[PDB]
Amino acid sequence: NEKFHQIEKEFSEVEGRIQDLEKYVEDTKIDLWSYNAELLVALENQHTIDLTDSEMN
Amino acid sequence: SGTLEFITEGFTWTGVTQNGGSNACKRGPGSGFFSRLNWLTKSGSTYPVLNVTMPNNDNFDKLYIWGVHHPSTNQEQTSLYVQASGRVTVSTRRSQQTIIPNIESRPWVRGLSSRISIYWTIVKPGDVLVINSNGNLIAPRGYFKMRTGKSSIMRSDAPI
Amino acid sequence: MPNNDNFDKLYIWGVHHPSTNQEQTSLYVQASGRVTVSTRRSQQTIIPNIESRP
Amino acid sequence: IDCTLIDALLGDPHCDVFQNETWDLFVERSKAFSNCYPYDVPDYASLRSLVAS
Ligand SMILES: *[C@@H]1O[C@H](CO)[C@@H](O)[C@H](O)[C@H]1NC(C)=O
Ligand SMILES: *[C@@H]1O[C@H](CO)[C@@H](O)[C@H](O)[C@H]1NC(C)=O
Repeated sequence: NEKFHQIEKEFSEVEGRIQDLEKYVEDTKIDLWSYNAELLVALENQHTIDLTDSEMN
Repeated sequence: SGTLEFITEGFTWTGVTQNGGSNACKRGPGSGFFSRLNWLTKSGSTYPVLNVTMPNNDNFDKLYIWGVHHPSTNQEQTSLYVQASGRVTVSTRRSQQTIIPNIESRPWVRGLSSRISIYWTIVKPGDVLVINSNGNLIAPRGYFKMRTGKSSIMRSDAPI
Repeated sequence: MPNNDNFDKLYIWGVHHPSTNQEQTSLYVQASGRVTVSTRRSQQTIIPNIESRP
Repeated sequence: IDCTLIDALLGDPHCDVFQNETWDLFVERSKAFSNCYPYDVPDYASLRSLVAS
């Protein structure tokens, strides 16, 4: 995951419409990646527990 | 763009005094100014209508930084530019920017009530830059070479 | 020009920007023109630039 | 063909064929060019977007 120039994510002044949109985009991205990270480790651990139980059987 | 590469160009400003300085911007012991900007004032008793063109014969984009001076009194306006009202127009074949200076007394910073507004203009290859000024022009001295790439900027107080 | 229809109208208009004072006065006479287009909720006021452009 | 959507909106003579036209998708070509009075549209992208929509 290699990113360079992006958008500003911290703001020192109240601006309104454009800043509301920049904040909303980043908050949307973070919530979606946070969901992906949570679901991934859940599916992974369930599968790891199953495959190690399977080897014993 | 990732660079501050500046190339000085041969602008000819006929009829005006160049390299204006200010004690709010000392360089060394004496007064100075922004190194990349050129503060033009009257020469003798006249400030002519400047009309300069600078074509781009290169294969890259040129970035031009320029400005307009906002005096604080009518006395400062006439004693610098003769004309009671200045005007700065910077255009290309596809854009124009006209700025009328405001003459107002603003809060004092470094002993100054006056101000400068900064503007910019990108000139594509094959296009030309045209500057037309009746007064109050803070002229460019050249262009910055523009690039595309992986460069960016960050706010941080972390040590390197 | 009132809008007495039940739909929105899109108007396209413009402002001419001469290159010389003689071109300005030989066309519009006035030394400096002005174009103002307005509705009850908007106003667009434009002063033409007399400039010699590329 | 030779016309941009804004040129056909304004009525550039070589775009007269596009008067009163409709479309689901308007296709602009690289070869397009203007051949009328030199003009400038502040917020060109927005006028192009709302006409195209
Ligand atoms: C900027 O860089 C060029 C090429 O790297 C160099 O030749 C020139 O002296 C520099 N110009 C200025 C104004 O610093
Ligand atoms: C000012 O410069 C423009 C751009 O080249 C040119 O067309 C025009 O004739 C010039 N006007 C005068 C008075 O030199």
